[PDB]
Amino acid sequence: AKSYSEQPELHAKAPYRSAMLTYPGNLRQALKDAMADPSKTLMGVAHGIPSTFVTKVLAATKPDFVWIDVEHGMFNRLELHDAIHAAQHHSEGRSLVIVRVPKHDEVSLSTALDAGAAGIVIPHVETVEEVREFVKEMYYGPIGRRSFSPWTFSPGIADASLFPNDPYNVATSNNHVCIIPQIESVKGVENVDAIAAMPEIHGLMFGPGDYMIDAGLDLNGALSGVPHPTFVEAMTKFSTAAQRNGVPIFGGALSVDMVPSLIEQGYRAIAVQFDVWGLSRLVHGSLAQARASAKQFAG
Amino acid sequence: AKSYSEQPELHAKAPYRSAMLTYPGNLRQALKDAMADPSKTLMGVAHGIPSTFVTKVLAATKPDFVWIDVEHGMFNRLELHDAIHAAQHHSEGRSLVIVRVPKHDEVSLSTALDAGAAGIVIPHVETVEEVREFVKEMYYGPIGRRSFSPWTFSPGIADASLFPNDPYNVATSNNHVCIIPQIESVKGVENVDAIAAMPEIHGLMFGPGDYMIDAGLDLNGALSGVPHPTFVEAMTKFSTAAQRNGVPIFGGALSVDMVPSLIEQGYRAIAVQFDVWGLSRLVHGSLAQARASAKQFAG
Amino acid sequence: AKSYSEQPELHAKAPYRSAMLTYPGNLRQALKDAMADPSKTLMGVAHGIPSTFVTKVLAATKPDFVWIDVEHGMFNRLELHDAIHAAQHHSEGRSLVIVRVPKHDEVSLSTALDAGAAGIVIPHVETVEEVREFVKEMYYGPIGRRSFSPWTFSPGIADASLFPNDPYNVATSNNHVCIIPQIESVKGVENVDAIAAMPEIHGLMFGPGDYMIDAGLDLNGALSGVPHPTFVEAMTKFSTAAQRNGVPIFGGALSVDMVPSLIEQGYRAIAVQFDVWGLSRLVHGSLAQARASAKQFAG
Amino acid sequence: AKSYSEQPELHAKAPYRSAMLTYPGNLRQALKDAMADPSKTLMGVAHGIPSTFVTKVLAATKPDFVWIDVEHGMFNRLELHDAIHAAQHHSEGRSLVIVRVPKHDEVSLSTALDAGAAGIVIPHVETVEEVREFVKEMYYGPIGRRSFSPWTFSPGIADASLFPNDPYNVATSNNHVCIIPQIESVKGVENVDAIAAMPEIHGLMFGPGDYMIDAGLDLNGALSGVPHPTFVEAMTKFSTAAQRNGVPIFGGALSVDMVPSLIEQGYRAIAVQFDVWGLSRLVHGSLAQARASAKQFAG
Amino acid sequence: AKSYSEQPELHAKAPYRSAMLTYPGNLRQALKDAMADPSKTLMGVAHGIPSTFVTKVLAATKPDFVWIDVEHGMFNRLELHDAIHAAQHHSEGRSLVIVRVPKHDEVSLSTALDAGAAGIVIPHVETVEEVREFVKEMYYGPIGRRSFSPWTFSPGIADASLFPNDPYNVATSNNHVCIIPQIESVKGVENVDAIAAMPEIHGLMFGPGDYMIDAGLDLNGALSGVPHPTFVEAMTKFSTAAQRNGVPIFGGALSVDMVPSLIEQGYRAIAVQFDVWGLSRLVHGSLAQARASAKQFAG
Amino acid sequence: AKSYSEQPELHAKAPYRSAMLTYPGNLRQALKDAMADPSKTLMGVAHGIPSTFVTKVLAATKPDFVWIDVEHGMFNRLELHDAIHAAQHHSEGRSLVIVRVPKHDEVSLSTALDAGAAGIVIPHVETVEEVREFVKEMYYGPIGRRSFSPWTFSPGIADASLFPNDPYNVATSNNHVCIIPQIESVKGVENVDAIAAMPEIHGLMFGPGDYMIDAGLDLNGALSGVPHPTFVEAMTKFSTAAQRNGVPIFGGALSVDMVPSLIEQGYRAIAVQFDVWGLSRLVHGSLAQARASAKQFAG
Ligand SMILES: [Mg+2]
Ligand SMILES: [Mg+2]
Ligand SMILES: [Mg+2]
Ligand SMILES: [Mg+2]
Ligand SMILES: [Mg+2]
Ligand SMILES: [Mg+2]
Repeated sequence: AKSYSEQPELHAKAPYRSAMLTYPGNLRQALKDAMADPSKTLMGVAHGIPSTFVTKVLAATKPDFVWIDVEHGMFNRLELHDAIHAAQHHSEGRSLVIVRVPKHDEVSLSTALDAGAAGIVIPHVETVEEVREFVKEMYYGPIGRRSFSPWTFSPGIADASLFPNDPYNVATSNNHVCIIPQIESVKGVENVDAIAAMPEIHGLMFGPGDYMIDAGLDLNGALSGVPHPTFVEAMTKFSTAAQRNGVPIFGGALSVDMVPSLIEQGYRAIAVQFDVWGLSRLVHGSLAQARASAKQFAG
Repeated sequence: AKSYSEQPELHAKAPYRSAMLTYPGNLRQALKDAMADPSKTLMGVAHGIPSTFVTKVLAATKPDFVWIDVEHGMFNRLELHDAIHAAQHHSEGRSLVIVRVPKHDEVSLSTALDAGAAGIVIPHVETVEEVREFVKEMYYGPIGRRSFSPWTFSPGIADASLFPNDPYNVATSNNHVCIIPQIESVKGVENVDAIAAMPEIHGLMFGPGDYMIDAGLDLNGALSGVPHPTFVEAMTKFSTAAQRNGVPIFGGALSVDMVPSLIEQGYRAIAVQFDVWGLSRLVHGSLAQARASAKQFAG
Repeated sequence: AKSYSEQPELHAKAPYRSAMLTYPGNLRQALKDAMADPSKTLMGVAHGIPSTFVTKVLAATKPDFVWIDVEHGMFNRLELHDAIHAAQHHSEGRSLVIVRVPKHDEVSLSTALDAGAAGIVIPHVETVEEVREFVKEMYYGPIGRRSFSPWTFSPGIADASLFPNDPYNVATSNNHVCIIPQIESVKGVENVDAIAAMPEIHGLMFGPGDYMIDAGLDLNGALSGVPHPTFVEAMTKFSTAAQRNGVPIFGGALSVDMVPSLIEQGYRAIAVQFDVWGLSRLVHGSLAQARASAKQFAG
Repeated sequence: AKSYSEQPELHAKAPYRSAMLTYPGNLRQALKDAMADPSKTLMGVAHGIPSTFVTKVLAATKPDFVWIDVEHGMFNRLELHDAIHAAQHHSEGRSLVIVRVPKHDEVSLSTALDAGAAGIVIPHVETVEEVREFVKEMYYGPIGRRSFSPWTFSPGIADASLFPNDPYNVATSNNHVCIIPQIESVKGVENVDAIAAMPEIHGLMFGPGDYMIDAGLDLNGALSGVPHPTFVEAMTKFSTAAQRNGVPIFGGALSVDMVPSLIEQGYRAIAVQFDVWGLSRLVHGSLAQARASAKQFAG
Repeated sequence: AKSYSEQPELHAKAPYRSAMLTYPGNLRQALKDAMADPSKTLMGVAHGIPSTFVTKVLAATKPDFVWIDVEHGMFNRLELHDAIHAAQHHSEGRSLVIVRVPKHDEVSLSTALDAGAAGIVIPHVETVEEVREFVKEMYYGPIGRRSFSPWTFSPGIADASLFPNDPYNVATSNNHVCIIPQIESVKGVENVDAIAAMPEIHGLMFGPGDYMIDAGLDLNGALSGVPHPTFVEAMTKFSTAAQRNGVPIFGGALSVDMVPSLIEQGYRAIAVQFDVWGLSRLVHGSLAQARASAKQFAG
Repeated sequence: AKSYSEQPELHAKAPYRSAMLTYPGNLRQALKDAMADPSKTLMGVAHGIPSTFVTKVLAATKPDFVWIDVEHGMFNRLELHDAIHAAQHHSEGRSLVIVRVPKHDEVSLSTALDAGAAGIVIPHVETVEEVREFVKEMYYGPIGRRSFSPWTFSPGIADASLFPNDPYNVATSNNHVCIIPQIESVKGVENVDAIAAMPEIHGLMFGPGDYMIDAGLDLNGALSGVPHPTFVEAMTKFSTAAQRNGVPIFGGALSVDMVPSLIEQGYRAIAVQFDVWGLSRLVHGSLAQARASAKQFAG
């Protein structure tokens, strides 16, 4: 009368999980659902601390996704695999996993996919050809030429799929996994109309920092506020291209109160906290407040 | 004209660091200084995530101390050693290290000391004898019988000390290192007057959670607020014992605005943030706010 | 019409899982249910390979339990914690975790419990006092004095329990966790009547190997088969003591066809495969058969 | 009269080991010997579990080779190095090491070679040019341009070689190491005659799974058994090409009783067990049998 | 009167350290200073043992630089990051870090730079184009297109720089970091005049071993001493090219007494000890001497 | 005509290795042989760097033993196990392993033994009772009550022994393993006659550093050389006790030229190099010499 199965209120709500949590959840559908109803915009967390223990703490807060950065995050291969597994298992399927991979590292990519990542963000995209190279490695034939791993499952033992006669989860992979090009250079912005129009993509992300450096704009240099006009134009071209092609934007929110504006701009997947900067600011701020409040005891 | 040495404003302020950051900073003096001037109460951070990368992020915020929990933190031996080194090196000596060790684990204790911990918190202390067993293992003769490690330094190469003719840093260790008993049981509270009076101790900490469980008090059970009277009496006996013997209290601040009251109560070392709970609450709260702000787009 | 939630046949059957998989499943009830209906005798796997990847492979086969050996298994602290989490999460709660700990290692014990182990096997038990020392460390007051860890959960975020007003999962821990003394010495057998009668225990295990060595019996020395009479008497005294006190026996099955006999003897938790020996024999046997079948091509 | 040296029956039979076990054994000769006498066909084990402890267990069963999969196995760099060392040292040279590397990862390749791998399997080979890129990186001049590592040996201390005046083991490497292209795509099969004819190769392997996906064939879709004709033709073209050029085939045996047929088909290196699937099936099968045998106790 | 700050003699002399030790020290200036005054030639140590503990021991000896070999050293990604941090922090900024990376591995390169490496050595350089590919990845725009990592610092908390209005340390990176092509092939030597003349480079290194193999010269084959004339000519062409273009040479000293000659030849960064070979020879030599001295006790 | 088996000069000389290198070599006999012929005094290396890669480098120099310090060396459990395996396997049985364990850590002890350590050094021994507690845990019945591990071998597959009908290697363990008390306190010296007379011990070691601290003697305080008389007396009492009871002394040689004198004093196992201090001094010395030789180029 009190077992877990008899207490529905305790059950996990994981609308997009696969039959097995070692496989990617359906980010493809999650994005389509957020486009249809923006109140369902995915709210997630950026994960750059190379610690599966941290992934577990993040997963327990039940974010819509955990965005793991392998381009700049110091994750070893096995640890990346374990972090992806931990995100999906410790959130019991509620947290989809998106991984930003190094632009030319095939091993990081296959590791992320084999472990269950539902989305791949490609940095520094400037051509449609660069994106198609990822399509080839990310999807099984007939879509691409992704290599099938034998170690991810066990025939007749651990091979469940949401799809019919899909013992190898090829359908799961080709139907759930998403590709998200990241535009973060002058050349990328100049060719964004073509990239945004690719039938193969499921999202678009901008890299303000790298863009500003490449554009020769003083990053964090708004004298009297107001971003540089060149940046404004770049973001306008980028966002309009995504919107016209029905592509949701992926991005981060410097402050959570920016969310409504981002949604109005077309963002449907927003990282609302970043583990490294978030923890740093939380601790630094608490220390500052504490010391300040102790000054009254001087003398 | 612009090297680091020529830019004093960039130099680290590490009032208590030892000659080498592989050795403990002077927590003994830091505590005495905070007692003399409570505006100098040490503000630190509790560290339970077993990741040296996290220690580095915490150390960069320059807390007065990093409190590493080995009683319940999943740190392996080498990783504990590396975390202690990282706390002191990445804060360039500004962050002293305090380690709460498992009550009967000699290896955790020697590892913490050999790596440079300046303070040891002993859990579940109930007798003066239990504390004296730690004195024996924590200090070199004539104070105790701590074993001298040969691998922590290199004779004539890396053996600097703040003390005269102290090539083995025996003086550094015996003069800088502190012992902090933690009172967290009914029997501990009943014998706190004796424990607080020990000439060997340098601080006292209370464990509210374990105490409440041991006392049969409903942890987190304040119907209309107001803590249980049995707990109030326990804290009064504990704090009065510490105060009368000139022993500073070590503790945590549930909310940073509690700091002034804690200082008034005799706390001179306060953990103002906890990595696990802090990160969890930060992310969970941001997610909640984000989703709430997206509801306006429903339909 | 095809999401996971809409495909009940794919849902995990985890009769004893807790509200959160970071907490122990109800082994206490599982054992009582197996005693009531022996067809429900728990069939599990012994895990001595210190690799969480292996734990994941074992968990995917959905054993009733994964028995992790820390007395002789080379698991580091963090890796033990991760293996316990992996067993429960990758089996989605179907696999309870039992850990045999080193007889005097408090850190191994607290690590196993804090990570979610539902059963603790104590090696070389010879006195009721030795068992009561484990009761003190394994259960929270009023039963024992186990220390409460703050890092295992997150207040108001990740603290679900199957029990009412149990935000700290103290009820979960004290109601789900089991103690299993292991009898494996001459003195242990001589005092088994007293050990078996302890109200605090939930199972009993025998250690044939250590017993035989201690008894001076030629381990693996059955000339014409037929175990030594001294061993037979020892097992009879052991099994009769367990049976008369209503204590289920925990043990291993050298060959799976021994299961019926073991159940008839009172075993209600049986390890039917061992990862190290199982993998070794599987590979060695396949190699032998392969080479033998190739001999026909000689010349 | 009883030391190891005085007990020849206990000595290791390692026909192809190098002077030092940190260097590759002579797989080149082992393959030639198996071609001359098929009863000597190499029987090995596939290793996909990223654990050196597992490598040690596998090595102790004395397989003719351990096939480590780095294309899909989650081995970190140092762990790959350690696994290769463990395979050769724990089998005392009896187990040669073959590594399937990611197709474009130079670091995985140099790590595998520097650690002592005697064979490299190249996945998804479709052109002779792709194979020649591996020849360049796998062999020292004059054969290729492989970079010489200084850290693998110690001049005048640990630099033994089976070859004369070969202090750097350049001869060992160029004479012992083998290249094995893996054909697993429609284009690969279409160009197999050319690949099989390369004077540089020492073996050929087929990838049925990837081939079937690429060919649009229902993997595991034999309605009434009988593989797809397109697959049969592909295997016939592949095997005939290998046979006509005197190239031994490398492959796996779904069941050990397939060995004779595989040898008749030209296989001279067969993986007769796979650690991940083998352990999974062993445990799952034992659990099933155990539970089934317990049903008689229901009620 | 005796704190660290009051004991200047104990302070670290780190002429080239950055504002934060997580950022590269100024190797660019160190090299220019050594060119101006060769008595300041950088004396460092080569590090091939994949252990951060070893890095710490090496850093404590205060070398002018620690040269980490990732081309052939078995460093995992996170461990490489930690070794670079340890070299700079445990030497308190006195030891600059130079990393030789695999020629085509972008992740090794970004990891080395993000962790604080001040110099990158590129192996097997044969064309100016190969070097310019590294310039693109090593420096931020306008010099290159290096991607900016968000996880290396914390805005407003840990972002100090020696340069004005340089919150992102872009100036630090572009002004401190050096590129050192390594010439170690016949084609490399044939094109050394062009490589040496590149305005983008800051040093040149020769690879005698790889060169000799590529040139078909008997490495370690000086019958009556005297290196092969082809090698002499190669080194002459190499050194003259470096000297005429004002490029300092980077190299190793087989024996420390070679230093004066190397400086006369234009070397300004010399690795005077190698951890693997150094430790090996030290131990092997001590063992030999010890056993030899014990022979007098025979009988 | 050139295989390894056909080149006896390349074969390993391992007089004391067991049938399997996962088991302890015969240190018991090695010590007896050194006592009979002191020219055979064991020359080994002390290993305090927690890196199995380092163990491999040390093992390749073929020391008579590798002395691993777990009392003060930061070895994790699995890493200790791997280091012990590496020492014996990479020296192909020539290097026996001695481990100094923490005085009260049962897990360190069982790990060291289960991995193959042939000798255990017990620190801070002061009573015969302390030594007998180790005898109980180190040897199987009838000698002690050491627990038998099932994971160290594989029945019928990997269970070879030098002894007859010893499938569990109980004879190997009880006949090869040695106990070495370490005397390093005033009380230890005062009771050395009794400790030295124990029939159970196989060696004796002194701890000069800890002794001097405990005795209140200025460690490294020989004004005009000449050790303190109290120390001289202590060493005389210690050495005479060992000699009269036929117990060989275990110790270290500050400089290799001390070996003859140590042998004359009764030492039969001498650590002639220490990895941490050895590497530190080698590098520091090379740096000093290099910089000194560069001074001539100043100006
Ligand atoms: Mg970017
Ligand atoms: Mg507590
Ligand atoms: Mg036992
Ligand atoms: Mg394939
Ligand atoms: Mg080279
Ligand atoms: Mg000592």
